[PDB]
Amino acid sequence: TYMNNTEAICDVKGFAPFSKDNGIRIGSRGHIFVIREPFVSCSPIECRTFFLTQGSLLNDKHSNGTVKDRSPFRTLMSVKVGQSPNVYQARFEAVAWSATACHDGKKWMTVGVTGPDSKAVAVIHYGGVPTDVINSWAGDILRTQESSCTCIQGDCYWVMTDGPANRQAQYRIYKANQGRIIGQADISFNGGHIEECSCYPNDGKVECVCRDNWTGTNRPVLVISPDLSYRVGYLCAGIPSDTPRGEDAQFTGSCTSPMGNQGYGVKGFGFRQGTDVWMGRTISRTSRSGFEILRIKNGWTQTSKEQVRKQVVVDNLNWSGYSGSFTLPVELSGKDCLVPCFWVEMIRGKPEEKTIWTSSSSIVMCGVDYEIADWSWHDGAILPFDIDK
Amino acid sequence: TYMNNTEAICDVKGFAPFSKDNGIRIGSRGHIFVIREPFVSCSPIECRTFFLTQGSLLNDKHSNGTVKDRSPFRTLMSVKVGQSPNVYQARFEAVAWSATACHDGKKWMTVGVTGPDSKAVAVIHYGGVPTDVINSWAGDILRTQESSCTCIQGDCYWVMTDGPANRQAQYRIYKANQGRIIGQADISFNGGHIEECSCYPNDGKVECVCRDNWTGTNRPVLVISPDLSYRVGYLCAGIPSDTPRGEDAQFTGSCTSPMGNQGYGVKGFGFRQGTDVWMGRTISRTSRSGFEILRIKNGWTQTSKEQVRKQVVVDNLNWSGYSGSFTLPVELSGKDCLVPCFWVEMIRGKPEEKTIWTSSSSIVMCGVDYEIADWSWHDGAILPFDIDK
Amino acid sequence: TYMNNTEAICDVKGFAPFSKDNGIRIGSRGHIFVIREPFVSCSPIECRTFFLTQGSLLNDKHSNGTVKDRSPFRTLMSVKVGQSPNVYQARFEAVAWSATACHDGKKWMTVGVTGPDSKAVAVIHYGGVPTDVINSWAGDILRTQESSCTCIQGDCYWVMTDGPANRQAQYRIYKANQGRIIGQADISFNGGHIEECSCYPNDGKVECVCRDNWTGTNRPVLVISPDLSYRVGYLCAGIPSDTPRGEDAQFTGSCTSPMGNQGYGVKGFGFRQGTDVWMGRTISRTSRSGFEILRIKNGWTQTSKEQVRKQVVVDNLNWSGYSGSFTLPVELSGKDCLVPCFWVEMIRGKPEEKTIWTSSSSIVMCGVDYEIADWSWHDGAILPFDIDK
Amino acid sequence: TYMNNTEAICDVKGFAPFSKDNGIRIGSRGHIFVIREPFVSCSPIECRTFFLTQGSLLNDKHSNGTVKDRSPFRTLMSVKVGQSPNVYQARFEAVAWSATACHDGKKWMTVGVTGPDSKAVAVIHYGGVPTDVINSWAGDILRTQESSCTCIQGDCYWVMTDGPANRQAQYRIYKANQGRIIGQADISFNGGHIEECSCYPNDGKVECVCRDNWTGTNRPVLVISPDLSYRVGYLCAGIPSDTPRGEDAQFTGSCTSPMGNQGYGVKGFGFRQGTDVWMGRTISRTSRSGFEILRIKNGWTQTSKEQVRKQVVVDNLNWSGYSGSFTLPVELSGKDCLVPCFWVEMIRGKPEEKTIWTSSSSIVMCGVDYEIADWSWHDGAILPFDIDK
Ligand SMILES: CCC(CC)O[C@@H]1CC(C(=O)O)=C[C@H](n2cc([C@H](O)CC)nn2)[C@H]1NC(C)=O
Ligand SMILES: CCC(CC)O[C@@H]1CC(C(=O)O)=C[C@H](n2cc([C@H](O)CC)nn2)[C@H]1NC(C)=O
Ligand SMILES: CCC(CC)O[C@@H]1CC(C(=O)O)=C[C@H](n2cc([C@H](O)CC)nn2)[C@H]1NC(C)=O
Ligand SMILES: CCC(CC)O[C@@H]1CC(C(=O)O)=C[C@H](n2cc([C@H](O)CC)nn2)[C@H]1NC(C)=O
Ligand SMILES: [Ca+2]
Ligand SMILES: [Ca+2]
Ligand SMILES: [Ca+2]
Ligand SMILES: [Ca+2]
Repeated sequence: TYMNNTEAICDVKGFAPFSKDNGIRIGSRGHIFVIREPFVSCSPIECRTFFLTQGSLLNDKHSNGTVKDRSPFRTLMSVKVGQSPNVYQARFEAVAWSATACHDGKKWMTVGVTGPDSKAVAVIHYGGVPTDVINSWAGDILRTQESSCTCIQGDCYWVMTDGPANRQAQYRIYKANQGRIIGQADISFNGGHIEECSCYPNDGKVECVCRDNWTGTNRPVLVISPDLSYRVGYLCAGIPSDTPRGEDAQFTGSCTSPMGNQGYGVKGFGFRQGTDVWMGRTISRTSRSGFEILRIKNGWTQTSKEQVRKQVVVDNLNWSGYSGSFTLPVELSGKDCLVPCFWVEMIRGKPEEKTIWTSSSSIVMCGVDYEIADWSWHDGAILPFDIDK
Repeated sequence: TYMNNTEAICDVKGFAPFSKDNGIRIGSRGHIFVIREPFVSCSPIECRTFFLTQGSLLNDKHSNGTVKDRSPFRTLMSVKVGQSPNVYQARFEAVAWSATACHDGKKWMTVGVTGPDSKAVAVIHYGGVPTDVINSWAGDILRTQESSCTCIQGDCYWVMTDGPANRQAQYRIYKANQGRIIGQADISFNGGHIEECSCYPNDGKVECVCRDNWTGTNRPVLVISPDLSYRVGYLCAGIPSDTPRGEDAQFTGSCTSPMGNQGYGVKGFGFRQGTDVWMGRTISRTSRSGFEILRIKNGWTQTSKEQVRKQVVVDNLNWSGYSGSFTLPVELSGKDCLVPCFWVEMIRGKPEEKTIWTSSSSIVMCGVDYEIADWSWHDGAILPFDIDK
Repeated sequence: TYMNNTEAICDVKGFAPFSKDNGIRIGSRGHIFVIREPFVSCSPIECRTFFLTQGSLLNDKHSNGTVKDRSPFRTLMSVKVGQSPNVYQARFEAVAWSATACHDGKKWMTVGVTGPDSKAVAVIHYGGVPTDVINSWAGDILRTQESSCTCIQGDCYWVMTDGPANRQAQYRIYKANQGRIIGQADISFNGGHIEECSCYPNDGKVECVCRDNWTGTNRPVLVISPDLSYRVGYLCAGIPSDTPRGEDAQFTGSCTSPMGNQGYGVKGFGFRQGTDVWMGRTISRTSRSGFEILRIKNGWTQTSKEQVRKQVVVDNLNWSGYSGSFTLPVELSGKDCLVPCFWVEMIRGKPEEKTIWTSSSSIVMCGVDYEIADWSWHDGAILPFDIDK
Repeated sequence: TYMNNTEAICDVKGFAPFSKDNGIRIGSRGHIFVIREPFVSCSPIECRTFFLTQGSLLNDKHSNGTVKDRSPFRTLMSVKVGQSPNVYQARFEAVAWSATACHDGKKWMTVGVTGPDSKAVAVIHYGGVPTDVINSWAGDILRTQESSCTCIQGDCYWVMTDGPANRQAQYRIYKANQGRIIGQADISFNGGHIEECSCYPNDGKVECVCRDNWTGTNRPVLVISPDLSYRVGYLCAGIPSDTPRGEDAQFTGSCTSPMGNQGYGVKGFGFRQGTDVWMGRTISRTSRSGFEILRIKNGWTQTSKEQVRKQVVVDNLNWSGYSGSFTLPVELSGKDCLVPCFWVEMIRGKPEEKTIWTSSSSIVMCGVDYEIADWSWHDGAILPFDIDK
């Protein structure tokens, strides 16, 4: 049975801890994949952490990170939410140096991108077998969300980028059913830049908060309808939620245009709350350290800088990184609405630390009806490791 | 289908060995969590050992126990009864430095407490997702049973303490259905102290035997009804079952009041037998070594010191620790009554031994209709470990 | 649904390799229990290897075999046929230094014996929980088969010995349903000795071939009916199948009496074939090395020494050990009859080899309708191991 | 329910990456079998990688490859497609130094060959138990496909060779149902040689592309009907697809006869496409390095050398090896036709590299309706390993 997922995103006053995998502490002696870009998506039965592996294990010579990013060994694999990315509980998903995955209520669909940069291929798995393919349409690093894709009433949606990472590129919305592409759309967005979207369903449409790696310190936003007609632009709020970014005082919002005039970015997320928004970000304006989440009144729809709530989850003494959005299927939460959840990736090692390797653990949070006290569920690993000698 | 659990606790003349995990012997070379406070609860299909992890493994540098107690890395996880707490068979449960868990017949409900001491949060998982929340109501280490909670006819009950650990604090009884709090109650108990309850169902009500960490060497007892009206007091028997405690000869029982005038405590348990009680305790009056279980005639209801039976399970040359209560669901035992079982935690390392680490293995016992000979199913590990060099 | 198991044992001309676990080769680097006395029994879905563990792993200091035989850490655990006895695929069964296990068609029943020698207890698990108990009735090492027990039409049978191991002792047949003892019987056998029976169903009765550790180099045999009325005696064949034993030429058979006048023994097995028998034995008359299986015409019923077939499975340059019987449930083989199978334990280390440890791997064979060539599927491990330095 | 598998093989313009196990990179620190000849076959639910183990692990002294090829320790085991051949996720299949396996829609059937070279036995497992047997009929290394066997409408087919490996031998086609041989056929092929077939269903018949290890650099081909009447010969195409082989320019095809006049070979595969063929091969004419797949128009039926497509999957700087064919069951792909897939084995170590050991990882590809860019999903392991010191 197909998951409806037409309900509205729940309105929430705070986020409770869902899980924490401690992969890297565990990785010190146990057998754990050196991973990167983990993310969470849910079936109507269990939620899973998906990730990308080098094929190498923590504390092993193959974790030498001279092994490139988009390498032929890179794969998408998965475990259950909370478990470390260990070999012995890992499920194979796809060959991928970039991925999205989501469940429609019947089976898991995953999309893994691999191949050469100039001519990459994106393979669609449905129920654990390839069912379809997308080739690079612009010849420049075909790539996708690295967070959950979105399924409504049996059709699954996601967003991909083919083009340069630091200037204008091209963007597309795909629609598959049972792992067959059944629709696509080009996205007009001259001046604007879209990378690594974080998406979720909301009122029978797909809402995304993405990454502008060209010029904007605000996050681009798009809203997709089942007919693949779309609206696109930026998160209106007069507060920047990208890294690097400038200061809140020296920032003017926009619903239409990049602002901030800064190059680089990071994957991040946001949830519509009526006309409010929960926007997450790192605490540092420049580095991937700390993580917090602000609620701005009328933020989804105006250049508001009115903060109604602020909750810290990783303190600014500790390393953060990527973060993304997903919902709890109604079939799991029991609510009549879609419970908004997010995960925060905590990167340890290169570039900031003196190890030959890089990986990340994770923490997962879900919307609750109460305020949650600030804390820091940070990574915990004690660097460097034996391998680093 | 909801588990009835309205039947009476079975009357039993002794306890048979259920399981023994040997986690720490196994941990010498294999990949085993450094754990603390394991406990057992049963679904209508299988019984599980739940525990709290540091995220670290035995014989690994991260088992350095300078890592605090209520740490952000602490999690509740679980395996099947008898299996060691190994990474590769472990199931993630919750973020927690204090936990309760129980099954209602349809799904597992778990409750994990985490956050800062002054403002802690307790997340309720149902079927593996957070479904609800309790915030600290007294701002002083919100915390709970560390043993099985109790489910009757679809609603699950448990007991939490917010307050100081060495004087008067506050105590509450919670009632959830499908992971939603649907009732709560404050517990009047001036002079009395309640920590870390061990509970089980009995005649359609919840009976607990808990820990007084303030002044009493007897165990506080409470009996909860589905309407959250309760009775509270102490185990009547004129014999003290806490550690530290005094001697049996120099002790006068009470059904209402702490006695013994000693500060510290330990988690322990007891089963009503009509008006008799099976009370467990450590063999040493002062240290967590050895473990035995006495049956006192009319002990639940009078200041009796009449010992009908005594059974040793861990000898006084070996380390014990915490212990708690659970029942076999009728659906597993086949009996028309609720078979009483308990687990005994065996702590190795700090404080009593020269290691940088602390963990525990476990042994599980269940009520039988016969007398069982005394023996010592003690831990077995040969300390210290490689890491300790 | 209960397994019928009333059909006759199949008549077979040879045995095909079922499985080989290679536990000890694997154990060299992987995480494998140091085990002893593995055996096989089948559900109507899969067959499993059960074993006894020290709780220790190969190549670990806890495999130091100064750790006694009937120790408090000893447990019965299980994996699927063919898999090594590894921690991460192991299922907990029972606390035991002696065990039997069998499946009735609905659930697994296991029986584990533990406790002190003078007053041992045997716990019956049904569907993974204790359901009943047998205490030592003669106060002298209560103990059992170490091979599959036998289930016919919903009731399961097995055989236990309480007494001395080198003279006259006592013997009993137990009958349980859904893990409740529902019948028992004492076995008159003055002069005769019964240890460690190997049993299987055959024409709606239970047939066993056991170990005489008192005086007989032939194997005692018993045949049990559902009403627990029995017949008992020895395997008639004029050929000795125990170790140590004498030579075939200097041996006179008996259907009633021990013969051979030699003390020690070993667990072994035999299958009735109409009036013929497949008897297994080690190749050496004195040591547990090599393993072969002879078919003697009219061997079950006369002092025949007529060998119709001989098949070698472990060559006499390699270590053998215990061996036992089990059948394939009709629901798995598809035959209209009960396919006879056996397993051979291959012991490595103490006493014959210079290691601080002892364990065993295994090979499993099943009756086929053809002759199978002789070969040697021996253990394979290269001794000693790192730990032995 | 039986899998139909009567549909035609899909016509495909290219192959997408299915999986990549990275076993050997992973094997550097984790617990991974030293394997050889992995292959893939699919149930109507999941696809699996089957392999042969020494019983030894990577980086362990038992991976010393002086341990012979057809050894008594050799076993067939299996994991899910994409997962490494790790101990802890491995399922036992059979005792085998040569194997085939396939699923009929109800259960897995496997065939493992073991025993002595002069008198080998092939055991048939159905649903995880032996159900039947084939003894060596020519007394010279009875052996089989090392790739998926083929099931149509409930009966499973495969091909075996008994004889010498470098001259004329004997060849047979077997037909089992539910693990019982129900038909067999001798194959007249004087002058021609058949080893290690790669097979798949196609239009309700079984098509194989095999290995001529006697004289032919082209691949022998056979087509089997459910009545075990067959046609046999060679892949017509005027292009050689074996290793070693000569050059394309100096080669004349044949539909009937070996050509190339070279001794040795390698396992490889081919798919009929109407009258076209997708033939795979190594890139080197002499060594097992690189892997590519050519589509030759009218190749199945004429001496065509017309290349319509060429796709590289392992570049000629990297080690390849064996390769074989399998299909996706309709129940998984959703197509109305049989999706052709293949796997390529990548051998590391002896003979070409300075290690004491030999194993292989793998990559899996499936027919898609598009052209896929060339890339190299090569092994990745960094040789030699710790053990090699
Ligand atoms: C290529 C466009 C950008 C996305 C804004 O590159 C990402 C920049 C980035 C970051 O830290 O912001 C990380 C992404 N990435 C992917 C990978 C490998 O595919 C898996 C570790 N490595 N780094 C990069 N993605 C890819 C497909 O290489
Ligand atoms: C805080 C009140 C008391 C309970 C009587 O503290 C326990 C005292 C205790 C004991 O040995 O009696 C142990 C409990 N504990 C929990 C923890 C961590 O949360 C998991 C290892 N460490 N110690 C302690 N509980 C918490 C929430 O820290
Ligand atoms: C006690 C009677 C005999 C059985 C003929 O002892 C067995 C003698 C024996 C042998 O090698 O023939 C082995 C059995 N055994 C059991 C055990 C432990 O319980 C598990 C390793 N060790 N050895 C022994 N059984 C027990 C309950 O200790
Ligand atoms: C015996 C006929 C040939 C097949 C063309 O031998 C294969 C030659 C070969 C190759 O590299 O082409 C490898 C096959 N093989 C099997 C094995 C062991 O059975 C498992 C590693 N080793 N090598 C060999 N097969 C067997 C049954 O030994
Ligand atoms: Ca940016
Ligand atoms: Ca106290
Ligand atoms: Ca004897
Ligand atoms: Ca050739």
